Amino acid sequence: VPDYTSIHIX
Amino acid sequence: PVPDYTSIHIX
Amino acid sequence: SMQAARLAKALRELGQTGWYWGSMTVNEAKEKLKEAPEGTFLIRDSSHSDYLLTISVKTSAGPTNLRIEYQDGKFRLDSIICVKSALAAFDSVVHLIDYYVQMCKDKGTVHLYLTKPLYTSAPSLQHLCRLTINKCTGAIWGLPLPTRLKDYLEEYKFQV
Amino acid sequence: MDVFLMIRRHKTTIFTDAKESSTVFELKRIVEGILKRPPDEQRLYKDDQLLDDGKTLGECGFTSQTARPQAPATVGLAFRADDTFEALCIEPFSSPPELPDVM
Amino acid sequence: MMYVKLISSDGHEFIVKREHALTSGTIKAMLSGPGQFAENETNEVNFREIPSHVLSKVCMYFTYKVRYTNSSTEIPEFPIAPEIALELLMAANFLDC
Ligand SMILES: [Co+2]
Repeated sequence: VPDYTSIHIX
Repeated sequence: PVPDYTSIHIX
Repeated sequence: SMQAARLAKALRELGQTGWYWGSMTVNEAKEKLKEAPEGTFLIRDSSHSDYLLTISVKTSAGPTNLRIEYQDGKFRLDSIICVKSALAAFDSVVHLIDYYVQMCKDKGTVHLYLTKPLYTSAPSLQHLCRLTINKCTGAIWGLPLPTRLKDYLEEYKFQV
Repeated sequence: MDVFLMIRRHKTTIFTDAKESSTVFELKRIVEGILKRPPDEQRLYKDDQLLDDGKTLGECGFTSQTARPQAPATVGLAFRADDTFEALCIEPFSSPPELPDVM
Repeated sequence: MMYVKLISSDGHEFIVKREHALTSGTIKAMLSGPGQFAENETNEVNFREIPSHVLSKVCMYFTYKVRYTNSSTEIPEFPIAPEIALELLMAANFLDC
């Protein structure tokens, strides 16, 4: 369901 | 290598 | 409901997953996730004073740890910069993980990826069946099951 | 190094495990401890292939990759009736219903 | 008694390690429960409402559960076909496993 969004992990 | 602890940043 | 009950519920859910590891150090998580596929994850206790739980996850660049904030009755991933409307937050910590696993079914600085749990123990056959059913359908109240088992399925809606 | 097996004959299924490096003959001795028939009254099969007593299970195709606890490999079993062996016969398990609509 | 026999509704006989069958709370209460000391005790459990395709999958679960309990080995998925999940849920619930 949730629209994919790129997630950086810093 | 990635740090042991990280936090997110939605880009 | 009140917050203590909603948090009790979320922690009982976490205890059903089979992938909550309790007390587990950074190095132990790293050894367990070293050779795992990218996106393999588990939840463990945080050794930090301000956090209950931490996700350990195999990334692009190796295993890492993201603490889980619990604020205003909801769990959310630790973030370095945020906009309140943009950061996913849930009553249930398993809901939070499940949300990101569903999101990540679609695919320099490392990207977060979450796919499959690393089990500390084998869940019950009942719970494994519940997972499979949840992956097959969101609508369980029409299934040919006695209502006692429809209630059982309703106690844990997630696909992980 | 362990292989996980379903040894099947007629309406009998034995769930057991053995070392990949252990032999067909030793598996017959396991069967002997359970069904009370000696190895020379037993033939073991992988699918339709008769398994020779001296081969290891891995050499028959039962490997840790192909014979897992959650998905054991099937070994067929035939007993000797008096002078001649029965034909291998394994009764199939029952069948689930058709999947419901919302499946 | 290293092995116990579990018999399905359609009469298939599954011979499985006793320790493995104790994975089922229902079977454990039946075997490691009360009784009469001087009497013969059948080493077989009949299930009138669990058919063999379900009971065989249950026995696989027993093997899986025992292998991956108190083990350092990484735990692999236990595959469950959608076509069997409803019956398997009902049997697992009846069996308390
Ligand atoms: Co990027």
